[PDB]
Amino acid sequence: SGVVQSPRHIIKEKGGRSVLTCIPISGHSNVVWYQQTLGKELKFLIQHYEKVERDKGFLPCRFSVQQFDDYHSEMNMSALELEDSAMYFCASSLRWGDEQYFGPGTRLTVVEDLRNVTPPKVSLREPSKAEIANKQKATLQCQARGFFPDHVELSWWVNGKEVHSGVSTDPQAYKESNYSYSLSSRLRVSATFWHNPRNHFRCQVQFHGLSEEDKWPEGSPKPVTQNISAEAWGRAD
Amino acid sequence: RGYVYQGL
Amino acid sequence: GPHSLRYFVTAVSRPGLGEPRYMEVGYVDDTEFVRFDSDAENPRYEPRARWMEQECPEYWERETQKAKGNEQSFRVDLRTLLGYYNQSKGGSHTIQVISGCEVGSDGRLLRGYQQYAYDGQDYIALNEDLKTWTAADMAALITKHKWEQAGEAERLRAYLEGTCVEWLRRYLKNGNAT
Repeated sequence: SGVVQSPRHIIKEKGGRSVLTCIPISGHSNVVWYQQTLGKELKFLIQHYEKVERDKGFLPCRFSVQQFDDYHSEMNMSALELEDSAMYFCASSLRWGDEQYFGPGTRLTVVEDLRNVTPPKVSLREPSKAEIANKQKATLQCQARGFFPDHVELSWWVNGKEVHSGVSTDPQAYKESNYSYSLSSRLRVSATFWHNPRNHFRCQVQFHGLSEEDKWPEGSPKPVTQNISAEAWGRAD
Repeated sequence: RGYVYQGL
Repeated sequence: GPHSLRYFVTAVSRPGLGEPRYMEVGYVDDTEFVRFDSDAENPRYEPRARWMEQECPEYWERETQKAKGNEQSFRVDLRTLLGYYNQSKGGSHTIQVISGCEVGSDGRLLRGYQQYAYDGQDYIALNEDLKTWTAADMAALITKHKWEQAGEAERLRAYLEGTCVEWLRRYLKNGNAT
């Protein structure tokens, strides 16, 4: 019932190549590819109506797209450069000019060296004893650092349930070094809630790393896609 | 070149 | 803007006595260099400058196909705006669209524009931010809504920022004396 895009996240070495694919809504005949760079913007790339190109702009000659018999279109991307690291969206209107329906988008990051890909390090620190005594409002800081590239999605899980109320994750990852980023998020909890030793707090960080197809030189574990979390229980004092 | 005008 | 490339699009409607006279005219800087005209015995994109006379032969087929598509697209709009404004089906009308980009000495886009006009009065236009529309009346609010749900702003922006500048840079190279 919605536009499907795959894959959601890929890490490719500079000069490599990978294909992005997009399944439009059934019956839709107008597909259009948009690219959005890391700096907030939206760039029109290509428009294909009824299996043929209709309008083109900003689409490099290195990229080639084409519709198929089932109207699904794929984007061939070759000779990848670091500047190609961006998010690629796929809208599919029924007819040209009709309301378009976007897809989830594909997060492509082109890296110089695949060895620099490294999973994060997640650790959360309990609220300060000073603040809880004065404000009765505990703040739980979570620190995920040492990862590359910027393919993390942090979420909070209290009592086994994902919660959006009270959390305040940093908007962007802060790059510490050339090949290591760091993200911080803090969840506020009332002192009476945090002081209950029965409440389980968990800050998980989903990391989208190398694919299985991508070869890995041994001597170290492959930085495959994975979510690691640091948990802590409520404390009473 | 000229724009590919579509419906309005 | 030392160098600009514009396009004037006119779709004069005649309800009876035939079909709408449709034609496109372009000006590198302020000199006309290409032209289309529906009311020709065998209409084709024709050059109006010596430097355009030598252009690629496949270029003329690419643009002539595009015009006939725009001709059919504007034929539907003429009918649509009779339904928007609740106008009679037997009155002559005119849609004027001017599209163009002017670039400075540095070769980067100074300002891009696209001004629609129905029967002399401004209808809709693309703002200076190249992302938002500015509609002039209630019906233009309907068209503005369509282009927003359709994503026309991103498509048109990519034309003025990209396609228009590259081909203007290409036209000026042809234009200089061989």
